[PDB]
Amino acid sequence: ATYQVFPWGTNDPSKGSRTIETDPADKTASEFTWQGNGKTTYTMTEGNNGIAQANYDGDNSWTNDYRPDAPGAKFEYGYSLAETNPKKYIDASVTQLFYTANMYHDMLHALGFNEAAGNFETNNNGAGGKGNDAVILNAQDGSGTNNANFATPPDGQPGVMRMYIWDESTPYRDCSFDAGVIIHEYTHGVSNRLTGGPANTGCLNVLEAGGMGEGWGDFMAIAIHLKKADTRAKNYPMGDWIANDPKGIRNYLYSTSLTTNPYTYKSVNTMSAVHTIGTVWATILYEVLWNLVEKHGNSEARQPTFNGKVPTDGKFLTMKLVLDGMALQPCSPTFVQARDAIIDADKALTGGSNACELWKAFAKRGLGEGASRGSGSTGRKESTTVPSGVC
Ligand SMILES: *[C@H]1O[C@H](CO)[C@H](O)[C@H](O)[C@H]1NC(C)=O
Ligand SMILES: [Ca+2]
Ligand SMILES: [Ca+2]
Ligand SMILES: [Ca+2]
Ligand SMILES: [Ca+2]
Ligand SMILES: [Ca+2]
Ligand SMILES: [Zn+2]
Repeated sequence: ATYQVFPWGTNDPSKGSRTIETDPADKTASEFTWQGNGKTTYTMTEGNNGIAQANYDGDNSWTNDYRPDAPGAKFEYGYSLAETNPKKYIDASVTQLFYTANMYHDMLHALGFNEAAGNFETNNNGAGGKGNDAVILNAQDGSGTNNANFATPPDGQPGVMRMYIWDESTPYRDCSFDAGVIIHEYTHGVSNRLTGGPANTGCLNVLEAGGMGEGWGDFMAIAIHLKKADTRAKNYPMGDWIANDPKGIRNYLYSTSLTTNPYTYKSVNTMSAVHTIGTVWATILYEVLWNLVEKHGNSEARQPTFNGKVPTDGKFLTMKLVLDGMALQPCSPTFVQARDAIIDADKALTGGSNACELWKAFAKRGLGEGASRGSGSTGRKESTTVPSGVC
C-alpha cells in the first residue's frame, strides 16, 4: 500500500528523487492490488504480478531468500547514493524492483499484454491463458555482476529476472534503481511470449531476431521516459546511470539525427551481436515514436487513454502498435517482417491511418519499400523509398 521509490517516469537517481507512493496499483490491471493474488494478501514484496526477494544465493529458488516484510505493506526504506555496501539498502532495492515491475505489468496490461496474450501472473482470474507465472524478481542476485537478464519459459511457468550489482564505479550501483534496465529485461518476457504465441518462447534466437529482442527492450524504456518538453532533437542513452557513463551502454545515442546515430538496415550486414543489432532496431522505432508523438501528442501519463480501442496519444499509440506487431509477426522475424507486422497492426487498429508516418520513419533508416533481408549474413538490401499512395 506504500512504496518509497523513484516514481514511474523517473528513470534513475540522477533524474529525480524518491517519493512515497500510496496504492499506485491500477485497479483493472491489478484487481487484487500488487499485494494480492486472490488466494491471500501479503505484507511482503509479493503478489499477483511479481515475487521479489534478495536472491543473494544466485540460485533458482525464491523461497530461501530474505524478502522485506512491512506492517501495512508500507515499504518505506532508506537509500543513500553514498553507501558502499549494497546490502545496507536491500529493502529499498527489492521495493524499487517490485514497484517498477508491477507498474510495467499494469501498463502493458492496458495495452493488451494481458492474461490471454501470455502475460506473467499467478491468478488470471478467469481471463484466459495460464497462471502461476508471476515474474520472479531477484534483486542483488549473486550469480553475476555488471549486467541483468531475463529468462522466459512458455506461458504457465514463471519469467525470471536477475538484477546485478555494477561495480566499475564506487560506490557500486544497483540496477534495481535503473528503471530502464528493469523495463528492458521484462520486455524480453513480453516479446518472447508474444512472438509466435505464448506457448513458444524460442522465436527470437536467430541473430537478427535476437537483435530486435534487445531493441524492443531499449525502445520501451526510452518511450516510457519520453518527456512532454522533449522534441525530436532530444537524444537518449541507455543505462547512463547504472553504467556511470553519460553515453550509456550502446554505440550511439538513440536519436533522429543520422549524424548522431548513423545506423540503417544495411548496418546489420556488418554486425554480429544482438546488442548492436538491437540498437539499430530501437533507433528505427525511435523515429517511428517521434513521428507519432508529433502527430498525436506526447504524454507523461502512467496509463493510456483510449478513443475506442485506439490510445489517445502518440507515445501509447507507438507502444500499442509495437506490442500488437509482436503478436502478428512470424517466429524468427526479420526487421522487414517486424516492420510489416507494425504496419499491419495499425491497419487493424486505426484502419491504416498512420501508414504515412510509419513508412516515413521506416524508410528513413533503410527499411523502406524495397528493403529485403536477402540471404546470408551480409545479404540485406536497404531502401529509403516510401510506397506510392500512402502519403
Ligand atoms: C479499470 O480502471 C477504471 C478505474 O479504476 C475502471 O474501474 C474501469 O472499469 C477499468 N478501466 C478500463 C480502461 O477498462
Ligand atoms: Ca534463492
Ligand atoms: Ca501467464
Ligand atoms: Ca490479471
Ligand atoms: Ca511466443
Ligand atoms: Ca495520455
Ligand atoms: Zn536484453
